[PDB]
Amino acid sequence: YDRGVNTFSPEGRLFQVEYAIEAIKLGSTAIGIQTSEGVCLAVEKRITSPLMEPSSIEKIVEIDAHIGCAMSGLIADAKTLIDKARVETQNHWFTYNETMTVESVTQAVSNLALQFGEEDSRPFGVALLFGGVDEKGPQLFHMDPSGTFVQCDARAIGSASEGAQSSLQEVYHKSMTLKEAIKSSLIILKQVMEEKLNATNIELATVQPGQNFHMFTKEELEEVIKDI
Amino acid sequence: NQYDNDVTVWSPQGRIHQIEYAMEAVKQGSATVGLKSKTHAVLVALKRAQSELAAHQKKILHVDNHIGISIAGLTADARLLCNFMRQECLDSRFVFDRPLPVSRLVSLIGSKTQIPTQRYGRRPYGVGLLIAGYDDMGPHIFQTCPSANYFDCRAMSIGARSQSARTYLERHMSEFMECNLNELVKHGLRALRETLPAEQDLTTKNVSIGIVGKDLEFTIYDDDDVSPFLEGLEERPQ
Amino acid sequence: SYDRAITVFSPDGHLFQVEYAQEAVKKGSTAVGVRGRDIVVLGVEKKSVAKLQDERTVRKICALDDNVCMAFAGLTADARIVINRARVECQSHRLTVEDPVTVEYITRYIASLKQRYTQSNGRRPFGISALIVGFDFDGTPRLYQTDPSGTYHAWKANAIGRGAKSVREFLEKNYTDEAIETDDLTIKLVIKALLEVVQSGGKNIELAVMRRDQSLKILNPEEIEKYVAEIEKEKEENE
Amino acid sequence: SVLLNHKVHAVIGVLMDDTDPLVTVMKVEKAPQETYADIGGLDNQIQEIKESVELPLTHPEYYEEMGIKPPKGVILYGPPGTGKTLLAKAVANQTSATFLRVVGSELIQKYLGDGPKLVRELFRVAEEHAPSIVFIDEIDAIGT
Amino acid sequence: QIHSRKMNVSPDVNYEELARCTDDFNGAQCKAVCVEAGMIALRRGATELTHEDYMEGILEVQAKKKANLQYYA
Amino acid sequence: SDVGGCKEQIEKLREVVETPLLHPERFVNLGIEPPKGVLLFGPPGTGKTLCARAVANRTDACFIRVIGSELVQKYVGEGARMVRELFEMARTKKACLIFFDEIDAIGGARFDDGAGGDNEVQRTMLELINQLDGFDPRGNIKVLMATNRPDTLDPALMRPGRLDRKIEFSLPDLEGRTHIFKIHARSMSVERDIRFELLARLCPNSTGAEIRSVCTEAGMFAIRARRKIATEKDFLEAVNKVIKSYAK
Amino acid sequence: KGVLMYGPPGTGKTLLARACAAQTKATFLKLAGPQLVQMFIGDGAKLVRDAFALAKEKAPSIIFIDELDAIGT
Ligand SMILES: Nc1ncnc2c1ncn2[C@@H]1O[C@H](COP(=O)(O)OP(=O)(O)O)[C@@H](O)[C@H]1O
Ligand SMILES: Nc1ncnc2c1ncn2[C@@H]1O[C@H](COP(=O)(O)OP(=O)(O)O)[C@@H](O)[C@H]1O
Ligand SMILES: Nc1ncnc2c1ncn2[C@@H]1O[C@H](COP(=O)(O)OP(=O)(O)O)[C@@H](O)[C@H]1O
Repeated sequence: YDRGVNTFSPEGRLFQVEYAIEAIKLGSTAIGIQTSEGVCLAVEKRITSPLMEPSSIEKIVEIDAHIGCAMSGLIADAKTLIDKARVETQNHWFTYNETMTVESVTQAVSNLALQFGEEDSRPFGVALLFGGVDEKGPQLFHMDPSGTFVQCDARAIGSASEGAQSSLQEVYHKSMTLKEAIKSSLIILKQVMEEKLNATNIELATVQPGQNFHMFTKEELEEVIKDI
Repeated sequence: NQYDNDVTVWSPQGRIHQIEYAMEAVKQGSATVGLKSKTHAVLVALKRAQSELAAHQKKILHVDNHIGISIAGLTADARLLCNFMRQECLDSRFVFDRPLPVSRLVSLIGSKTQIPTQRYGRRPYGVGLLIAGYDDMGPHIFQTCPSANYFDCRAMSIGARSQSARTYLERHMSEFMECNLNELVKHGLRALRETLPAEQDLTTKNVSIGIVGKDLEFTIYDDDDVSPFLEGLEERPQ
Repeated sequence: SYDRAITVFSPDGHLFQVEYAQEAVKKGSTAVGVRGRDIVVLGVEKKSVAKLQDERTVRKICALDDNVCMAFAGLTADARIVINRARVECQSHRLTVEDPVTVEYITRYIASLKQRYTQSNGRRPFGISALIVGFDFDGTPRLYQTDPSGTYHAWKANAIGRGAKSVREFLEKNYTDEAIETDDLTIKLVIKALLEVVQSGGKNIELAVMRRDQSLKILNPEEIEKYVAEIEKEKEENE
Repeated sequence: SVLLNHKVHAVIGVLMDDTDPLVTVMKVEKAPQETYADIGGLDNQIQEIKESVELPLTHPEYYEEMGIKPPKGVILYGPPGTGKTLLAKAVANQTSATFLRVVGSELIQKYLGDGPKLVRELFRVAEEHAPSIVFIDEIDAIGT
Repeated sequence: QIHSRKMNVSPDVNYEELARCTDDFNGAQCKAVCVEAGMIALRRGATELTHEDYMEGILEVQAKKKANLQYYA
Repeated sequence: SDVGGCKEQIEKLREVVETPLLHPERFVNLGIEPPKGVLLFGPPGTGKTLCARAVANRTDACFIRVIGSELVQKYVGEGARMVRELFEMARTKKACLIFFDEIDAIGGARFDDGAGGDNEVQRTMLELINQLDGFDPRGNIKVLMATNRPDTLDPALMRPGRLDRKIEFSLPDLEGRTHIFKIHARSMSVERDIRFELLARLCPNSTGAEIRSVCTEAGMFAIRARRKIATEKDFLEAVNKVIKSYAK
Repeated sequence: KGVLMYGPPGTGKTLLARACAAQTKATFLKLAGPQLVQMFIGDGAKLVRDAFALAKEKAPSIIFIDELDAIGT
């Protein structure tokens, strides 16, 4: 049935891609939200042992000053795609002498993911969310391991993805301020990650057209952590 | 059953059923349409939603200023083939500065679709392609399938819920040929309206069209560009 | 799908064949590592030299560069191959490239190497986990865990091998907010963590220290009895 | 056994039972021999297994009457020869109930559901004579 | 025709257009379609099923509705 | 009301078994003889069978429930004859209601390419599927089917003469999960000031059998504390027993 | 002497056989091929022989072998 991706199901489905779809769930909860004010991302930081370096779980990361990433799945295969997203901006710097849009970074990472079925390596068990404030404004995009990509006004991946998504559909619209989007995301996060929120099990970042700078909104976001 | 493997293996019947599995993979839902006229060719692909906070996915691509395509699935092989068509058109302009005719381009795409089907180490294509174009010979609608065949058609439709669309197209092939651009796109959208689910009427948020003709490049139209084409649509009688 | 191959997901997203790396590591030797106030300190046990045998060739800890080394829990052949990769890699990179080498860089390289060997068929990913400690990362020492899966992380104090089971709780049982002061409490806490080893008396419990500026220093048998006695006296007075 | 007239076969007595098929041999009807005093020092497990499964079979009210409904099953783990079967026989000794040990891979019956039958019969004949303490040796086989 | 006459029906039925809508069926499936259309007519509150009932039946009996196209792998 | 939120599904069930025995005034006059049998499929082994029990309660019907194991013995051939015996002995009752579980293992079609193995299924299963009767050919008997896996079932079971309706279930929704705890508030003695509304939300996508297990687990919380009554904290951490440890 | 109804399922083979059993007033001997996949080494042969003997004893009788493929492999 499912020894390799060289053949499909007798239904025509691959017995591999949906496996990546549930493998999305092996990681912690993760959220991304686009507003006219920018894009924000969040991931549960739930530690294995708190005496591990607490920032070493780099599931909320900056790609560049105007672009950030969040992941769901294993950190190992996520590292390759995140590094691709980061290095393409410097490639744009050294070739076109200007900045790169998040759409084309998305396209390049998609083509890198889309290699395991048309080479001549292996599927990546990670779902990625990018948020940019790029040359086309605020722009949140989502890739599943399948190598396709879609624009999203908001999105949820990782554990408890679909419940968070369905509950967020009640409290979202395309163009609010990113701050109240953060608040509405957090009031759902508080119940999605484990039971209670702190740096050991929560993490979030954001970027705005008024801030092409310091996506790492951590430990200064503390007030809205205690706003909820 | 052992004979459900690499396209290198024939079943005892003399068939490669994995190609049929790719073909059935193509048939998995909402409708797409393609049809041409004396003046123009048109393709339509509805942008399927995901949620109230996620965007509809575009399913139409531009290849050259006389040719474009439409795509069904998760675009694993479809978009790559579209890019190869774009590079081939660029090579045609590099060699003779001409947008090469539709059929002779699609023949090479058919050959490329056949190439994996003989050898190991490469899965068959999981998408079906629709093509609308015009050239120095005329306007054409083409379509290609995982079985590596290519078809010049007056009308075509891939997916599910589209047999009603296919029957409407089979009925009004008598009109599709002589229509103008607007009449042709009206016919295509009527075929699509034949695909309406029980609880729905066509919305701008999903309908997306690509159009080409004898005096128009291949271009893409959305929402309020589709609406000037949605007018003249079939009504809802009983 | 099943655990018969690495390169395919389980029907629930699992990678059982890859996840066997935990017990692959667990059946090796036992080691512990910390970063002290400035000096990192590591220790190893489970030598059990069979009379004519020696631990000299066993080499549980090898110093790659004057500011980076690791601990090698797992199969010894793969450990030696990792020696020959990482040591030569850092040496050549520092000797030729415009930038120096850091423990973070070597951890990144090893993680990428293991992930890449996971990225193909017919290539067995290295079945060893390791504590990689470095003296220089913008001048600051630090510690990293690395796993056959290609995942890597930073730690304040960790244990690998058969000691990786208990110490995870043990450290959380007694790790003070104070990073273990100077080399006294650093080595004392190393000995406390290695007390989970067979006898904790220093008969086959060894250690080494790197002072964040100078190379790996060995707690050689002519002196390790002093640290063993320190640990024993500390455990006796607090009884 | 039933005592019958030799000529007219009329039931004219009843008598001691000394028979029944080999399932009785599979069952350990007698309360086991080892006690809590034989498990040296492994005393926290005494508390655990008392809280879990020892009390119900001589004090049902602690799991049926005290505003509550009874539990189902309790798992023990540790290296072979560390007290698993010994503690099971010790706790079953602490009551008069029958002990039913079965290893996970021994019940492989051929046709569909017959292994479920080989599990079902142990519960069926349970309250046919007094409740029981069931013990799967090496649960490993059944789920992973 | 056979099953409709057995069940009694509302006169406004296009059996020919039914057959056209029953593309690539086998007999047993349509045999089911008749009775389930009658059942939905029971749900419609009608005294006897008509063409709308067969339509609303075949609309569901045809397939298991399958997966979602624009995202199939 | 014992059904955990899926009252919608049991009601659409009753339209095809309860209604066409207790309310026959609309079936045959409108054309078709009253139906008698339906299938169910939902979440993993959760609540499915119990629906049948509620129906057989209000139907005032004798109830039989069967699994594939009870159509199987080391002695072969007789496994098919057991279904024949079952229908006959049920019709010796004053009409009876019979239910089958894991019908996938029974109503699953022929597998020729197995070339042997535990092959008794192939001898017995059609004697259910082909000797089974539907709405038309059925005597004075009511029948109900269920299984968690419908994709493998024989279309012969799917088609009429075997089935008169099909019903789908899912993991209990938020209203369903609240109602399950409402039901189980009767099943113990507790400090009945519970915020079950929040307990059902602390449960993410989850079953209702686990809800019963969690209620008995709050009982466990009382027992380990030797407390004469259960409390809301017992319910909370009993829910977390699954939610945390079964999903950490 | 022998007639094979053939075709994909849902077409009417069993129904046609039963109708012929009905209209003839003859004796109908219906069986399914899977009913003769019995486990015991020779019991299937004994069953077939006894069934044909019964058919001979019932003289104007019609044997029906549904799903011959199950045993005609
Ligand atoms: N607490 C104990 N007291 C006495 N003997 C013990 C104890 N724990 C283990 N043993 C020894 O180990 C065996 C029982 O351990 P157990 O784990 O039940 O073995 P197994 O894994 O074979 O069931 C006995 O042979 C006994 O001699
Ligand atoms: N929400 C619920 N309400 C009532 N009973 C439930 C619920 N969830 C699970 N059950 C349990 O499910 C058991 C049988 O139903 P089930 O196992 O689902 O049948 P099937 O085997 O067809 O899946 C009953 O013992 C019942 O206690
Ligand atoms: N044309 C028809 N008219 C009436 N009933 C039909 C017709 N075709 C099929 N059926 C019904 O469908 C069934 C056809 O399948 P059958 O002949 O039993 O073979 P299989 O068991 O392989 O499906 C018949 O039993 C009959 O009841």
